[PDB]
Amino acid sequence: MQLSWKDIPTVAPANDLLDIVLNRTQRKTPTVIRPGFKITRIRAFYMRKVKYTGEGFVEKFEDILKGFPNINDVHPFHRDLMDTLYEKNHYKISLAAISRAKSLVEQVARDYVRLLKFGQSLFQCKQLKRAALGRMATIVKKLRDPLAYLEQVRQHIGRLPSIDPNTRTLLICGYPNVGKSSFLRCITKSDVDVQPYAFTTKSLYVGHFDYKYLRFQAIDTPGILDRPTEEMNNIEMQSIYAIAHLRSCVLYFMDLSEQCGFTIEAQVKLFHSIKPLF
Amino acid sequence: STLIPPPSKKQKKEAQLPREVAIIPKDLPNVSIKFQALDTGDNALRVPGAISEKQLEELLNQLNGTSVPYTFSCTIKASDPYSSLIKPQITLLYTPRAVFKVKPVTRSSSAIAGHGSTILCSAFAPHTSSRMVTGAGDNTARIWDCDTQTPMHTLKGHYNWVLCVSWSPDGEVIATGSMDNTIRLWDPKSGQCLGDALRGHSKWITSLSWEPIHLVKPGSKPRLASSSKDGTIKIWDTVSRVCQYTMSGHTNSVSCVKWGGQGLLYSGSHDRTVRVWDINSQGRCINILKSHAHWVNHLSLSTDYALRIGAFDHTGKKPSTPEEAQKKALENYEKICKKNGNSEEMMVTASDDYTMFLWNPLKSTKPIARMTGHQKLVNHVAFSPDGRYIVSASFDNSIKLWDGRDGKFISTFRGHVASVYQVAWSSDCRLLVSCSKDTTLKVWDVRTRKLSVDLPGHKDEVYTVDWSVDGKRVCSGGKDKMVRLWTH
Amino acid sequence: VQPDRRWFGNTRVISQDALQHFRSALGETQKDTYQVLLRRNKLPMSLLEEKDADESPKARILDTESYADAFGPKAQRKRPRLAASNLEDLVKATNEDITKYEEKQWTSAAKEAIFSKGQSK
Amino acid sequence: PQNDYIERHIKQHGKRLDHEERKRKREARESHKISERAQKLTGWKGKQFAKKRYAEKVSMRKKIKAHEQSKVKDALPTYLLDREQKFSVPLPKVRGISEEEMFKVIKTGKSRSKSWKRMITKHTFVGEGFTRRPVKMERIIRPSALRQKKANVTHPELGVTVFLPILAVKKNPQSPMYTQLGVLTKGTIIEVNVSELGMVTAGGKVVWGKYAQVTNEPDRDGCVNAVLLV
RNA sequence: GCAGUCAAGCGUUAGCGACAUUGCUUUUGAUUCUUCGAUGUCGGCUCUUCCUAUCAUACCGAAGCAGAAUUCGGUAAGCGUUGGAUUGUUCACCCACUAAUAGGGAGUCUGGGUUUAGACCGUCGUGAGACAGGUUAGUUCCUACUGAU
RNA sequence: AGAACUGGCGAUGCGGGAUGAACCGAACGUAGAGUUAAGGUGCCGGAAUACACGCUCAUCAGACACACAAAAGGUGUUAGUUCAUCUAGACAGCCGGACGGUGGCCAUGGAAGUCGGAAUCCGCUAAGGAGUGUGUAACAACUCACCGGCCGAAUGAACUA
Ligand SMILES: [Mg+2]
Repeated sequence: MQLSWKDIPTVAPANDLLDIVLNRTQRKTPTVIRPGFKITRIRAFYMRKVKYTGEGFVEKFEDILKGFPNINDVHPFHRDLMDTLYEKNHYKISLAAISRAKSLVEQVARDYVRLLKFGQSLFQCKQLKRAALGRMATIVKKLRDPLAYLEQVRQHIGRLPSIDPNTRTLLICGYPNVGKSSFLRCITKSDVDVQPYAFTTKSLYVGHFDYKYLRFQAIDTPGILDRPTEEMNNIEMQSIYAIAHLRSCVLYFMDLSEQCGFTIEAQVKLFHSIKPLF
Repeated sequence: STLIPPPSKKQKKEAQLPREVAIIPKDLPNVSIKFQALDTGDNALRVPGAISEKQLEELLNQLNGTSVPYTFSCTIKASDPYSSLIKPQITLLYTPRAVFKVKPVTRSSSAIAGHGSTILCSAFAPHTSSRMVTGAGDNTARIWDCDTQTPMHTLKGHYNWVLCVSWSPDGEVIATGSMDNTIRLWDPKSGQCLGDALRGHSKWITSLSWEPIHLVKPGSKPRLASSSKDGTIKIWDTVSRVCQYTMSGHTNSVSCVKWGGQGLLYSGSHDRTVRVWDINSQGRCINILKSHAHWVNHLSLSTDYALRIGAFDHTGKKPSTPEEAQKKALENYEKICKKNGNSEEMMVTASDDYTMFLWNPLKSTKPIARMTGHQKLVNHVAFSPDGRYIVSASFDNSIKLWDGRDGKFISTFRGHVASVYQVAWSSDCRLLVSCSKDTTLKVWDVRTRKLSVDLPGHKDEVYTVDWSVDGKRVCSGGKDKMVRLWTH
Repeated sequence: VQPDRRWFGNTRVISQDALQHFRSALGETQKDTYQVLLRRNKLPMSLLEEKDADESPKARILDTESYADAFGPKAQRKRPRLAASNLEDLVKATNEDITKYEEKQWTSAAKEAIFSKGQSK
Repeated sequence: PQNDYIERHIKQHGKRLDHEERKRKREARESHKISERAQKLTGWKGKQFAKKRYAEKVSMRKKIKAHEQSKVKDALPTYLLDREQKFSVPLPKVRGISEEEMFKVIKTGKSRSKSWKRMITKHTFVGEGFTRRPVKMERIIRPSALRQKKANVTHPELGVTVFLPILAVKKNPQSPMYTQLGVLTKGTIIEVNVSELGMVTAGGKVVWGKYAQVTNEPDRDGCVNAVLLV
């Protein structure tokens, strides 16, 4: 989906998730089995427990995979924003690792279920179940770092703006501390800090205002320093990507005053070099 | 011991029947042929018969008025390198043969019970292969007389592992970088540290790069460049041992550095960045390259081999005065560097991400070609002494050969069964010797990309090997704490 | 189990020369439908296999930068890597990507239970 | 939506008056609550709490030791650094698995009185040449689910485990009729394709197969472990 | 699990060993289209009774929880946990609606089947004979509770 | 699993162990007197709701074929070992110092100690970390590591039962 995927279920870390899964398996399944019980019944109980644990893990992994925004082919602007924010390659690699772990868990559960139905002694079935649980935990254990990184980016992705470039939009841009943040605050019914430093609105805040019986949205960005197109920060890269992808003209601001102590020649040269964006 | 399936009755019957003969004295076919120099020279049209290759080779001699023999090849799909003329208009090509041929190294030799530690490095002396030096875990380095296969004076003075050791191109002073913080100087006959050791380095020395003789002015000794984990390269004066300037552009460890013939020190670093530092620029970076996905693990250049010989060609004749020695170094450097008319020392950078990049530091920063055909990190990449061939060693148990200029893949060796470590190039480019994690040494025939011979004997972990300048002998060393020599 | 010069002794050593012949045979071997196999020889197919299929899969980017450094409170990615060198080519890339993206641009009764095959163990 | 502004709002309203006091009081009460819970959290919970407390104490001790040590103040090539690293068998006198239910009997026919069938409940490896005979001849049955072709192999050198195909079984003690049956029966010596390691014996004859002894019990585990006899 | 690694402690006091720790443990959300000899009678209807290792409702708690809504630790059995579907076995999966349609034991009217009925196809044998399958036919007031004199 | 060896039941009554075919005692005719083994002396249950040294708060302690879920953990209790602080003022409580080069060096829109990371210096003293935390765009703002102003007599740390 689009437009604030915050609905992701904010998965707990690997240790917490494993503990929750194990507790659920213990609680939702019978526990008191005795050697005197028939071998068939004991084997069926063990297989049911193993299958329940495997299905729970598979459902959790599938829900995690589905909840994500499906960065691939979602949108060039959104794709570039996500790449800048969370280093797209790492996010894709983490998702691939999660999928591989889910596949390995499925294979392990299937193999143990197939093998479990042949153990004769109750101790053999117990050992097979313990080995299956240990294998599942070991598979989950290595997933700690990708899971934590995905949780962090989700905590950040959920609060990201939500706008459609295809719609009618007008943006504000220019040098930092030019009063651009104040202009955004005044022009539209949006609240943004107006502190006098060159990185007031670090995030790309979205403003909305109505004119001619039509809604007109706007965005904010600190702008670009000299930035000869080789050394650019993530914040400025996001602004460059937004300017490149976004719709009709973005307003270019220039502080013709003592503040913003870059010579007006530098301001002119900035837009002259950015001309290809026009 | 597995047995190859023995030939069946059909094979025996076929073998028992005689077949064609190779006398070929009669009815030599004639077809149009053209001559064109391999590198640049396009040309001497003729329509001769299926004459002997020697006659064809001598035919071009009078054309250019050289008297020199030239290697010959044609069709450069066909890929064809009387026997060759019977396969079918064939476009023939020529290039210098470099008549000096290094005899293949096949025979082994007894081990030497020297320093009892794992070998780390080794290099042949440029003036003569009779003397060789090896580095190992022991803090002391030792020279070896290859003729008698005996140790020489012990380079006492170091208190940590000698990471790198190598003769200077002129052979006057040996450099042996120590693990802890220092590099010491040892002339071939000192037997003791020459003055105070070079100190003041925050981290261990990764590699050394001597100043080429062709750039060294008469009288002044060559400068010694060093690289370390600290991410900086210090230029040391061999005479005063003082450091003129230090560059800290690299944000991570400098994997290696090579003193190019143009005065530019091409070095790679763990920061995935290549900085072309130059002495003539008072220790300043002229350009920076950033294309590797992973960090740079090794660096090499086409003209690097010519620098290490220091005008001491395969004949081994020492020069008389510094001026004539410098002139002979410069002429050889021009010969190798000016292969394609103009002096262009091609550069190749080894990338751990199963990829290698071809670089031309003297021109635009756009990569010439992206050599990428490996499955594991390429431990070592070295240009062929001729310059037309490029080889690389990787942990994937294979050695890959690539074109020297166009980057086209050539062939891949698979004799090694374990990770392949650094390799060495023969003095005539005819044979390549490689060592791997496996306890075996192998040499590959470049003429047909086939295994020539296997040279086992090392206990295990043959870390490095080198080829003599004259090609008479090949040395080796490994974790076995025993140095072993090899000769034809 | 009794000690002896048995296991801990070499038993399966292959011949160095035979490896090249096996590789050549594997490269040249060909079969047709009218030809069938009865006994597949036991040979080190791993060494024979893995021919010159140069593809060089993608680099291990995670090794250069861990997940934690990529994003989070301990961020170490203040600047993007491999970003576009110029604005013009970046604009062109965005334009063609947008064009490609534009180019791409209660329910009926469920399945009958009769389809229990080829399920149904 | 609306990125990290919540921090902005906190800065414009500033840590609600009782928040800091309540947080401090809760932190002070944390020790008392932990002590009380040390008596609460009964069966199936107190064990986990004690294990977590022991792990935390061990971590704290190891961190304190590291700080105390810090307050006081195998050579490798230049390319391998900065990179990741009397002939008795190891396990003599293996457990004496008896001729018992392991040869599980399966009742045959509609009237279960002429079973005559024995089933092996132990892991067995056969390979390509299995070729199940007609059902009438199945005197001994090795289930497919209990068949493994790749067994884990390791040596006390670099600690590298690599799954390798099982080549054959040469000597199974305790009635080697099991050897003839190809059963694993931990304590057996089996051949493994060691081509992956590529170790080469003297003379340049690369080795690709060595005999290894099964260390773990495949009957009680879903994996097979063996140690190279090098 | 195997083989180590650090080593809180016990040590003949050279060895052990708690917790962590490395290698099995298609890096580009690709699709494995994999689901591998459970020889045993159980399976499903209704109602009651007991547990909590509790699904909803109820209780409060920790969260990038701003709301809607969502992830989870804990208290709680008071009341609820419905309806269709296969059989070319239902050792189980699908989706109507709800806030959820929680897991078990104490077996107790109905259908497979657990057994001699009689027969058949093929297996096996010189044959009686029985099966690696399988189909047809089937029959199994004594005491305690609820009302009254 | 297996051997030799000892006792009881086997073939067995009697007191106690709620009861147990293997437990503790115990030499089985019919009665009387007095002393005991095993169990106890709040009732069933015949005998002190006896003396004396301490522990035990337990949400079902404890009186349990002694067998292991049993290793630690409790800002729960009682008693002990070792090492230092000490009237050259014992621990804990209220107040100030917490410097100067310095805003270290490379990373760079910001890392002034608390987003990256190598050592962590010298000047300086009662003492100062190129920093422990709380929090800032940037210092800034507050605490201790460590010291002093008042107090005012034993205190802190690791182990054992
Ligand atoms: Mg501003």
